[PDB]
Amino acid sequence: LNELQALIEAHFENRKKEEEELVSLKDRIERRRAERAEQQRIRNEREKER
Amino acid sequence: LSDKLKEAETRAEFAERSVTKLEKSIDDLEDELYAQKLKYKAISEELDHALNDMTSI
Amino acid sequence: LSDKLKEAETRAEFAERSVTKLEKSIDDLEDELYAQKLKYKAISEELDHALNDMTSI
Repeated sequence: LNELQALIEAHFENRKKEEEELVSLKDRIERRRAERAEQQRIRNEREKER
Repeated sequence: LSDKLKEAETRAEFAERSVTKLEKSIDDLEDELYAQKLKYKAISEELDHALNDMTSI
Repeated sequence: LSDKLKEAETRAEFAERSVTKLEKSIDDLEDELYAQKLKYKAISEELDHALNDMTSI
């Protein structure tokens, strides 16, 4: 059953690599969007200060 | 216009506050989406990496 | 007041766009969070399921 071996590894290797990468890639996108939220907070504070 | 201004100012302030609430909620979603990815793909992907080993033998 | 109103109204409408942009981004991040939660869930459960089925052997 070469297929069980192909599947046992394909399931794990293709997914752990692609999936964990999406977790951290998006974590950075999300952190940047969170920075945008901070920058909007900053923008709101600056408009009020002016 | 003073009232339109106070109202527009209320709207501006509303929008500044709404934006502030959403600046907070965007950052909470930016941090929650981040944290959920960071912990979810990182853990469940990891669990699939562990599958690579878990299902060995 | 006309100028202050134009600014309060412009700032309000603009800021209201920041409200809808942050809000939209929050909803999109939530759809992503959900999808992330869903994938997390699906993976942990697929593994836990398969593991329960495959605890034994």
